[PDB]
Amino acid sequence: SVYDAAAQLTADVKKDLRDSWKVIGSDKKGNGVALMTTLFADNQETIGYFKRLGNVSQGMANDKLRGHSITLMYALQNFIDQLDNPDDLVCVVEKFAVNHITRKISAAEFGKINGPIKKVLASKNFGDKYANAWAKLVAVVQAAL
Amino acid sequence: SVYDAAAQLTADVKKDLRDSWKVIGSDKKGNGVALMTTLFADNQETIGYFKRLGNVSQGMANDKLRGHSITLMYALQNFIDQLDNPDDLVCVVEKFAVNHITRKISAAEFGKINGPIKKVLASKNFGDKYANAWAKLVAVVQAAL
Ligand code: HEM
Ligand code: HEM
Repeated sequence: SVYDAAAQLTADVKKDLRDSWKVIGSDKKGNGVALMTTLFADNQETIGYFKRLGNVSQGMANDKLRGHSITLMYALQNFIDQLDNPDDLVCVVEKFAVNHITRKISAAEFGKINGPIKKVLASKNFGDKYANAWAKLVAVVQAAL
Repeated sequence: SVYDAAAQLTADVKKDLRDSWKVIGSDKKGNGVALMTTLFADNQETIGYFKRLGNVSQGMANDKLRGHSITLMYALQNFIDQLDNPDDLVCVVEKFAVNHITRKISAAEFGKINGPIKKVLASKNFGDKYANAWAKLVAVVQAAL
């Protein structure tokens, strides 16, 4: 249930999301590209979903991947801005869920982003506490898939 | 080229965009929904394209409509944040263009948003100079369609 998952975003979780986002969200291009390339490198079996982007091993040099990456960072921006209001967060979550459901992405496959998030956070000196906050957010999308 | 169109936006046009977005982009739910419902009122022929959103006449009450509208505002957020780097603006524009090409939305039909934008701007007392600036940004997307 997306509503019950949404309810798990307590005060403290909300705080850690915001605090960490101030750092990560400040370089959407660099951080968005790092997230995607870490996904591809650690979870080789997902690359086939992204045929439209072309040669993903090109990283920042691939225009489509750069376009994709920036845009994904605005989806995260979106979620962060909706934390005050659960009915609003849920509706945006459901919109992006649709984008993945049509590409045949399951909850389980969607959760493969947790690895890359924890890594990108760690590279910025945000630890397990923060990785765990982010898993709770990703879980809300999971509940929609 | 899109690059050409992007590259042409001047310091004055950029200033007008940023200034008006400071206001319009501060209420993404209210302003995005306003944009969409004005499109529907003025261009009833477009309603059919949005069948996934269900009964668009329900306004803010329609959760799918609200999610699409807030998300639309973040596409604009993205555009605005990329104005100083034509290379980055081009790659996000091309990403959004693909979303519309796939729904068979022509450059001319995309341009139907100018009306709703002019009205929303007007609502906050941004006049003709501001609507012309926004038509120039829209023209970047039309360059890709
Ligand atoms: C933090 C988690 C994620 C976010 C916020 C997110 C966000 C997005 C957004 C905004 C789009 C563009 C939607 C569209 O234009 O149709 C998208 C597309 C896509 N996503 Fe995700 N994504 C995430 C994780 C994942 C993961 C883990 C997978 C694969 C396991 C995945 C697979 C895809 C694919 C295949 C597409 C379409 C790419 C294309 O052909 O343009 N996403 N994602
Ligand atoms: C400022 C102008 C516009 C912006 C920034 C914008 C942005 C977006 C975004 C971000 C999406 C979601 C893409 C996806 O997830 O698949 C979308 C979808 C869509 N757009 Fe636009 N759009 C604009 C104008 C228009 C206009 C003028 C039309 C029609 C004449 C249109 C038709 C569509 C349709 C049919 C969809 C798919 C809706 C659905 O079934 O989910 N768009 N747009």
